[PDB]
Parts: sequence; structure tokens; C-alpha cells
Amino acid sequence: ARQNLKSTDRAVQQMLDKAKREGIQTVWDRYEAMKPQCGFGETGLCCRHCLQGPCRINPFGDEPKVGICGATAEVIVARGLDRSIAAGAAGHSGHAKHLAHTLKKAVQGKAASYMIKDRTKLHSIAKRLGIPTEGQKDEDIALEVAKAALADFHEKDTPVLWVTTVLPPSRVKVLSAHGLIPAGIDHEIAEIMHRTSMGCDADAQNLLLGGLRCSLADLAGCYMGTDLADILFGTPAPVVTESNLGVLKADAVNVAVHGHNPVLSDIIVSVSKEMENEARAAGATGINVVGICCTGNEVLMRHGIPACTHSVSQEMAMITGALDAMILDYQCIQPSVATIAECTGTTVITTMEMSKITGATHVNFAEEAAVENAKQILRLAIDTFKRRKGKPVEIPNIKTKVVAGFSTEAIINALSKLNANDPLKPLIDNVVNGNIRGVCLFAGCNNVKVPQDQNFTTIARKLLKQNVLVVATGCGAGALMRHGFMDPANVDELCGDGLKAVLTAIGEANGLGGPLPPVLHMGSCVDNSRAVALVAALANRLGVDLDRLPVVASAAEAMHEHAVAIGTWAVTIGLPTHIGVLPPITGSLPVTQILTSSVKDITGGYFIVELDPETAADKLLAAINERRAGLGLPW
Amino acid sequence: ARQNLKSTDRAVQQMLDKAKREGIQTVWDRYEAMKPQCGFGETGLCCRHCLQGPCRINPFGDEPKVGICGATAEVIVARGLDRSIAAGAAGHSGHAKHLAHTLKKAVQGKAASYMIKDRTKLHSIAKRLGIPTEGQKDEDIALEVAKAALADFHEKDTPVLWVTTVLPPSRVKVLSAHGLIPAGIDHEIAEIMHRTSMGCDADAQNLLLGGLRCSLADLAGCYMGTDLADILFGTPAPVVTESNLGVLKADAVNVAVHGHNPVLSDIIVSVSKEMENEARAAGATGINVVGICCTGNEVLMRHGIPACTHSVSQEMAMITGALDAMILDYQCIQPSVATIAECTGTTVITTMEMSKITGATHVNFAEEAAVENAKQILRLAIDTFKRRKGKPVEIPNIKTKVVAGFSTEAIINALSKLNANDPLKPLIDNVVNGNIRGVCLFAGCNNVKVPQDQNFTTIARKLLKQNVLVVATGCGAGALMRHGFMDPANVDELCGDGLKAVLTAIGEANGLGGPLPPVLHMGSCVDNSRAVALVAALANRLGVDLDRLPVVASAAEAMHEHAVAIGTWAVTIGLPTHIGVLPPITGSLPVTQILTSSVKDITGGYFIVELDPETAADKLLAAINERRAGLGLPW
Ligand code: SF4
Ligand code: SF4
Ligand code: SF4
Ligand code: SF4
Ligand code: FES
Ligand code: FES
Repeated sequence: ARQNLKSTDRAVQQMLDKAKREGIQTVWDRYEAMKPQCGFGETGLCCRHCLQGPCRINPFGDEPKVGICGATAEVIVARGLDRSIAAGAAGHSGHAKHLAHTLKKAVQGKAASYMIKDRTKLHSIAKRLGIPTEGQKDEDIALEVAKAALADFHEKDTPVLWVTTVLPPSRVKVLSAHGLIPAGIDHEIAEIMHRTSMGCDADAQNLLLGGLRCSLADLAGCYMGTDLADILFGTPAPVVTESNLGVLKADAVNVAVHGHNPVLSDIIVSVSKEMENEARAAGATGINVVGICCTGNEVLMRHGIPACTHSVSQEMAMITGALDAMILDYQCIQPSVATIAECTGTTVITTMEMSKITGATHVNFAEEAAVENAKQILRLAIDTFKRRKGKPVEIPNIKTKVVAGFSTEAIINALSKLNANDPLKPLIDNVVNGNIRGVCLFAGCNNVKVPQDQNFTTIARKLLKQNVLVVATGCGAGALMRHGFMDPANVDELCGDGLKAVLTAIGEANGLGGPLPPVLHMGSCVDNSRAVALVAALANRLGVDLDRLPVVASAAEAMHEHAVAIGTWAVTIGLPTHIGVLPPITGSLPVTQILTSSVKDITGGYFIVELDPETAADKLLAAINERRAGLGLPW
Repeated sequence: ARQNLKSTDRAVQQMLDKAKREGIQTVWDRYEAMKPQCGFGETGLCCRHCLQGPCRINPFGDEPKVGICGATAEVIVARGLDRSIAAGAAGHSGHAKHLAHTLKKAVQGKAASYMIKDRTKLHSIAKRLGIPTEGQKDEDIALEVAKAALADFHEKDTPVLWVTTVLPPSRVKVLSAHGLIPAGIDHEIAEIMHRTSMGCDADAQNLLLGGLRCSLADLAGCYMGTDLADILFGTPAPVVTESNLGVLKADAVNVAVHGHNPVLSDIIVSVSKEMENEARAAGATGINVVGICCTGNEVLMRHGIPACTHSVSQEMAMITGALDAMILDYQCIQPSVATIAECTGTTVITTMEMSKITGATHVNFAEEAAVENAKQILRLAIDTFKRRKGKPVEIPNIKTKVVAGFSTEAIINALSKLNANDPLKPLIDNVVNGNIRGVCLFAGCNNVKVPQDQNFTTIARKLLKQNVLVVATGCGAGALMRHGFMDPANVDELCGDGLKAVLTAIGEANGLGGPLPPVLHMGSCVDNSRAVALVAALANRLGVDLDRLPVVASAAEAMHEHAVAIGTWAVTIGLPTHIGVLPPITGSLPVTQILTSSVKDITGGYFIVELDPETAADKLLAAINERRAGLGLPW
């Protein structure tokens, strides 16, 4: 079996061989068993929005040509897409809502394990929202910030401030003119679900405008999540760590944190240090906390916790035999982990009331008891380590060096070493002179349909050679880190001369003796909001809207509904946005034409649907170079 | 072509013959073109919640057996069902939210076309919510009521009051013990969408408990909608009118109001009276406003507007050639009406920003301009009448007499003529002595899979002969009214002797010289909340919870997501609840077992899935008689 057709990650390939030997079914096996997949679903031409369904429409040929109620292909496709956007917004904003409640509990004396760790971030957010700080206690400022966060979920006398205060006024004006500013986060999610139900909205343009507005509700949830997590846990600054399965240690208690919301896993990190002695009494060397998915990104960015794996390959960490516990919150967790655990000996633990998995142990985490819960959890992990004393394990000896922690604050600070009072100017100077062709954000998941990481690395290599500044979040950052794109030792190999010169100048001015890494890791999926903050700051410094900047995005291997939401708000804020898997839109030419072309006339952004990564890189470079030409720059 | 296999309504059959002659495609034709429908979708064994899909599971046989991410059949089915519940809740609560904003605008002097029409209802709601009224202006009380309504959409220091203040304390306690009381209406909708996204909740029981809680958010939206519409437009009292296509008049301007929210169509009713002269200047006899679907129910209940048709047969009103305008809000409107209008000459007008139909004329209704908008709309209708002067029409000369307007206030008032200070006691006395075997609520839609009305009338006939008091809402009321079940002249034919005696006693005590009708029309789909108010009042008067009462529900021909939500909250509040179409659950035996059996141990209610209506009636009678036996009553 040619495992490189499943994943380009050599540690994953090794574990796929072990899973095959041992008869453990993987995500790739379940994908093979699903083929050929339903073409009605793949093209978007299926509707189950009422009990007269299921309805389907033949992409081509004879009947059925229309839904039972009269819903056309255009309507069916647009309604389906809208519900996916709403689902994504619901996830990011549920994460943000949880953090808002945590901050409120902390400053009300109800959860002493949590606190204001970043006072600077708290005050800047308060100022951005218009919350007075002068002569106020920090706990009172933070209570007002948490209350403002919660207020953005519902209608009120202002629109969603985590949209209108984070984008330039000119962009807010464009969006307002088209009716796209969200009135409340959960309000928009509910309105989507209403308008897409049977016998309601049935005009493709009207439906899709609703979708764009709900995608801005998702952006607000992302930005709110990043803001609150930085207040609570600290704004990231540059860190050095490692990635891939070789970060597991046979002689340690290996504990993975997995999911998206780090409200508990940040505590796990701190409590694990306190239980090192208890782990060694059990015969381990210590407790080795490692990350999976975006919760892993959160603790990597703030604490340098090494990242074990990501997304599609998450089961492989368990296949080593050395994963003693997998501590779950929610989002992007394959529920197969609970069954695989019976074969690998891993203790899979859920912690959130609305995210349980049959067969996994549940610990009822509460912020008020976080340290207590963390000790209960780590003691299960220690017990599990004890059960495998003397059992052989197979950890691939494969890992990469990762430099990360590039929050927007950290990037501005790094640039400030080149120009103290105008830190964005050195970046803009090098865009203008061509040393930096443009900026590309890689975001989103892996997807079993795409050999793991192949689109991210293929596209990134071409862009880096063409002097594009590449930033990354989520499992796009995961893909790039596991293939060495966050190791500064690879700048010479990967980067064009102009980009190398800039990365070197910034790195050497920050006391590194070497360049910044080839790709800047800006954090988790909610931390796509950090990229928005950087791009909005560049737009404001230049006096233009985002749809004039040479900035693009690529969800090169997208999977989750919240990647669909992110891609949609990237378009809505003005960016050319590549997606490297087929979204369920191709069954409607009119909807595809809106999303890939005529939306440019509304927001200035547009989707670029391209499954071939070499072709996608050329298309992204053309989009960047079109923006350069619109600014009168050489390219 | 045997049209009685499509609809049991003889006027619909006549129009199906006309549509066939004229080559106009109908809902039944589009259904035939869809067969055979996808069995994966029909059984619930399909998931499109991420871009790795579509995933399907064979009900029986070999692979695929599990989703790509590991999602089991139980998880896939429960997630799909939860999203349908959330969609239903989003519709009913969007309707309620609209009315709350309308009331607020009215009492703030911003929409003079609206007002407090039912001061008694306003004060009773205020008292139920704990809002002080003594020494307060009505406009201030109503502002506080509207603000409370809007607050129930989001988290706050109280749970959703339109749940906790409308059910008995003992029922609230049972629900609270299981974690089922909603925290906020839109909060629960968003949490469903989150928990059902990829890699989140993956335990069938946990998912379904979430669904039960979101169904209570739907109940709150229903009850809020009824409360606010009664304040604004008046609480229904008994009315006499007619139903079926024969209510159209060739010589008049025929204007249908269609959808669910009557915020504009109540205005249309009043403004149409003012434009009678203008209609006659155009050569019509007047303006003939008729109802379709639940907006039609709203104006039938409050004003006696005749109901033209319902649900699955809505296109047939247009096929007569006499429908000059169809005025749309949202929900349950087949979008085919916009295409059929090109053939029939009808002017189809949309009015709500989030519900447009390509090819229909849109009028941007605003409460602040409601009368202005209504005149613009009725002038389009008058112009359309003028275009058909001299054209032959085919209106089936088929109509029934309808007695309706049985709000819970009206029912209590009618009973009070038999016992002035204890009005529920005569009803309970006759349940105890067996003259009334129990109560059955018919609710929900028609569905093209079921010959139109056949389940409603078959089940109702059997129950009425067994002395069941039958109440009805929505298009269940529509089905029963169009077959004579709301005409008191049919009591002798349809009703058992004990039920006839009770209907006669109440009718004769209310100065009718005749009985109440065989079935009591309690209004629109949101007005299922009225049935909750009646049943909760009976429970309180008897000192028991709802799951001890001989009360059942039947969504005998269910279609829309909000019928799924209603059926689910009927179960959650404690009722045996029949559904007469297959919901997409049969692909999971564990989920089916929870919903039809083990949920009894949680809420005391349960679903009864039965597609054969004779069998369903026997099962409903067994459920009623089991409740009678639990109270120690003969049966
Ligand atoms: S909403 Fe229309 S297209 Fe969708 S399942 Fe129902 S009848 Fe079919
Ligand atoms: S990128 Fe996608 S797979 Fe990875 S965790 Fe942040 S949503 Fe999930
Ligand atoms: S969520 Fe799981 S079952 Fe659903 S489409 Fe994605 S991989 Fe398939
Ligand atoms: S019953 Fe069903 S079809 Fe009829 S209007 Fe009130 S939801 Fe729609
Ligand atoms: S017919 Fe396959 S996704 Fe519905
Ligand atoms: S395979 Fe037909 S509904 Fe998805």
C-alpha cells in the first residue's frame, strides 16, 4: 500500500503501516469504503429541508430538474451553503461565548484559576470598543469588555462591534451599503436557519447576501475569541518548539490536548508542571503535554507546547501506542478516537457538556473547579501510563523545528526594530520595491480527499519562491510546520532573494542572528482574526480598503464548516480567496458565477476554486499581481 | 388520471384536471419526477456536515457502515434531526421576534398603524412575567413586555421566561432536572448548530437531549408569537366563515394572504375595506381577501377571512385564473408560485427582506409605512383584475362552513357559561364521566407523500366517534375545515353520543341554539401554544403534570421543519405525539428507540410513528386510554 497517496507526512505514513498490520481502521479506510461518493451531494444538488424530501436534481440530463416545492438548483445550492456558513459561525462564536463567560467569572471572583494575564491587551480592546478605562479598576474594565462581548450575540442599539470596530471605516461603509453588517451573532445564525427553511427565501442573490452577512458574524466570533483568549492567557510572542509524532516520548506520560477552545487545556499545561513528581512516582520521566489541532495551536503559540499532529491524521498519534490520554473539548475531533482507544490503550476524555463521544470517559469541567478537574484528568493519564509500563511503542523518530508565536502584536513589534515610530512602513516599503510581492494567508483543515498537506506545501513553495510573505493558521500552519516551513534554517532553500532579504533583516534586527522563519504562524482558526488585524492595519496605514491590497487567502485543503465560514468572510472583507477542495456549489452555474465573479462588484473579494495546487498557485499569484498593478506597482 | 390519489379535496381535484389540460406542472408532478427518492436521505443515513462528505451508511448490508470521520448511524441521524429542530425554532422565533419589534415600534410612536388592541391580554401577560402594571401606562407596560420578549432570545440572569412561566412548576422541575430548560432562544439554536458540526457532539443521547431543549426554544417562540399577535391584533373569539376554493369570486379582486406572520396581512385586511370604492371604479365588486396557510389562519381567527386553501394544494388557487394577487411573507410558500404566475396572470408579491422569490415583485414592507405599502400592494392587485376583465375563470363551486376562533380564552369563556367561577370543571367532569374520552390536537402541514388530508380526516373520524375532544391548528385545521369538521351541522354524523352531548351543552349555553363544531380551531402553528395554555391550565386545575393527562397530539401529514420542532416539544412537555410521515430516523434503531420509547422515562411523552391512519387512530386511542387508566378512570 502506497501510503504517500494518503499523506505526504512520513510519520503518518509509518503509522498507517502500523494501523494496517494491526487491523485498525483509519479515516483513509473509511473514505475508501465511501467511494464513489454521492454526486448529488458533492455538487450541492440535494435538499433535505423538509419531510417531502430528500430532493435531488440531476446536474445534467432529464428529471428530476427541480425540487418538489419548486426550489431550483440555484436556491438549493445557496440554502445549503448558507447553513454551512451558519454552522461555522455557531462554532467560532460558541468558543468566544465560552471565553466571555470565563472572563466574567474570573473578574467576579468565581473562578480563581483564571485571571487577567494581559493587561495591555485588555486596555487596548476596551479603548477600541469605546469602554472608558481612565480611573477604572482592571476587573471593572474586564467586566465591561465581557459584557460587551456577550451583547454582540443579540440585537441592540449598535451593530456587532466585533465587526464594525475591527475593519476600516471605508470597508464598514461598503458593507453597510449592501446591508451586510451583522445585527447580532446568534441573531444572524438564526435568521439563516429561518430563511433557508422550506418555503422561505428563494432567490440566490438574496440568499447569498445573507450568507455574506452571517460570515461576518463568524469573523466577529473569531476576533472575539482571540481577544478574550489573549486577555485570559496572554498574547503570543515568538516561541521555538517542535512538531510531528516524534515529540512523543516513550518514557513520559504523553497527554494530548485536542479540539479548539483552550479554556481548560491552558490550565492542563500549568497543572501538568505541578504533577511532575506524581508522574515520576509512577515511573515516568514527567508529563509530556502535546497538541493536536487548534487547541494544540493555542498552547503552542502561548507556551511552546510541541504539536503532535493535526486534522486528518489525528488517529495516528494513538497508533504509536504511547498516547496515554487525549483530552477533548470540541470541534474537529474524529469520533473514531473513542473506538480506536480500545485498541491502543489511550484514555480519551471529553470535558464539555455539549460535546460527548460514546465510549469516552467524561469529566464535567467547570471553570470554578478547573485545577481540580485538571488533576483528575492527569491522574487518569498517569494511571494509563502505568498500564503500559513494559509495552513496546512505535513513535516515528520524525520531528521538525518550529518557530511560531507571531501574533499581530509580535509582528508589529518585530518590524518596530526597523522603524520604531512607524513599524508597518518597512513592510510596505518592501511590498512597494518588490522584495515582498504580496501576502498569502493559509488557513483551514486537511481533507481526506487531498493527500495530506500536498496542496499547502505545493502552493507555499511556489509563492515563497516568488517573494510572497506567507502567514498561516490552524491546520494550514500545522501542515507547513510539519514539513519544515517554520524552521529558519530552510529560508535559503525555500525563499526568493527579496523575501529572504526581508526575513533576514527583521530577524537580525530582533537579535536572532538569523532570519524569521519562511512562514509566520499566526495561531489557531479563530486567530485568522489576527491576520485581519494586520491587513486592516496595513490598509489604514496606506489609506485604502482591503480590496486594493496585494493580500490573498487559501483554504487549500478545507474540511470543516468553520473553514467555509472563514473563506466566506475573507471574500466579504475584500480578499481573493482560494479553496482547494470542491465546495458543494458546482451544481449551480449561477451560484458559482456569483461566488467566483460577480461578488467582486459587491465586496471586491472573490472565491478561486482550484483543485490543482500548481494551477492554484499561479491563480493566487495572478490575483496578487493584479492588486499590485492596481496600486501602480511593478510586478 | 386519478386525482383522488393526490388529494381528497374535490376542489383540488378539479384544479388538478385544469392544470393537466393546460400543461402547468404542479407539486404532485414534481414529486412523481423525484421518485424513487433517495433511501439514504429518507432513513436519515446521510451527512453533509463537512467537505469530506457526502457520507452515507447502508441501512443494511456491507460498507459503507460509518461516516468518514467515524460518525456512527446513531450520531448522523441525531445530528440531522437536531438541525431540523433548530431550523424550526428559528422560524417560529423569527416570527415572534418580528412581532416584538413591531410592538416596541408601536408604543414608541414609530408605527402608528399598529397599537395595543387587547389591553386585557397585555396586562395578563405582564402579570405572568412579573412585570408591574399597577399605576403604569399601557404603553410602558407593553414596552417592558416587548423588551422581555427580546431578552428571551439571549442568555441572561433568568432562563427563557416564555418556557418557565407557561408550564406548571412540576413540569418545569422535571425539565430542569434533566437540563432541558433553554437559556435563550437564539442561544439554543446556535448551540445546536455548533454541537452538530463535524467533530463535536457524538453521543446519541446527549445530542437528543440538546434537541429536546431546542424544541422548548421553539415552544417559547410559538407562545411569544401568539401572545404578541393577540396584543397587537386582538385575541380570537368565535367566528363563522367559509373555506375552500369556492370562496374566490370571479367578479371581485381576489387577494390571497399567504405565509405565517400576519404583521402586514392584518393591515391588508383593514386597508382592503378602505379601497372598496377604488376596486369598484376598476369594475370589480370589491376586494375579496382570502387566506392561504397560517397567515390565512391568523386572519380567519381574528376577522373571519375565508380560507382559500392550504399547504400542498396552494398552487391550485392560482390555477382557477381568478387569483389577482398573492401577498407573501415567509414560510411554507412553494417557490413554484412565482413561475406559475406567468401562466395564470397572478401578481405574486414578496414583502420581507429575508424572503424573496426570483421572478416575484418585491414590496419593501416597513411597519412605519404599513398602510402605504398595503395600498401599493392592493393597487397592483386591482391592476391585475383589470387585465383579466372578460377572461373566463374556473372556480370550483365547492366550499364548507367554518366555525372557528377558539382561542384558549374563548374556550374558557364558553365553559364559564356552565360554571362561572370554575370554568375548567365542566370539561374535567365530562372527561371523568367518559362523555369526553380525552383530547387530541391535530397540527402541522400536508405532505405530498400522503393523499392530501387523508390522514387528518381518517384519524379524526375514528377519534370523534370514540368521544375524543378534537382541537386543531395550522394546516391540520385547514384539512379538517375543508372537509366539514368545523361545521356544527355535522356533529350528529361525526360525533359519539357523549361528545355530542358536551358540544351541545356548551353551544346551547352560549346562545347558539346548536352545538359547538366537531373540531375546535385553535389557530395558526404558533397557536399550538394556545393548546399548551389549555392543557397546562387543566393540569394545574387537577394538580398533576401534563404526562398524566389524557391528551395526545398528531402531526398526521407533517412536512416543514417547524412541524418537527412542534412534535418534539409536544413530546418534551409530556404528550404522546403521533407523526404520520416518516421522519429521517429509521436508519438508526437506537435513535428510534429513544424517541418512541425511552424518552418516556425522561419527559413522559413519546413519539408514535405510524403511516397507516387507521392504525394511528388505534394507537392514539390506546395512548389516551392508558392515561385514563393511570388516573383510575374507566375507559
Ligand atoms: S424544501 Fe423543497 S427541495 Fe427541500 S426537501 Fe422540501 S420539497 Fe424538497
Ligand atoms: S483547521 Fe480545521 S481541522 Fe484544524 S482544528 Fe482549527 S477547523 Fe478543525
Ligand atoms: S461530518 Fe463526518 S460523516 Fe459528516 S460529512 Fe463530514 S466526514 Fe462525513
Ligand atoms: S402547518 Fe405547515 S404547511 Fe401549513 S403553514 Fe403553519 S408550517 Fe406551513
Ligand atoms: S442524494 Fe446523496 S446527498 Fe442527497
Ligand atoms: S445520499 Fe441521498 S440524501 Fe445524501
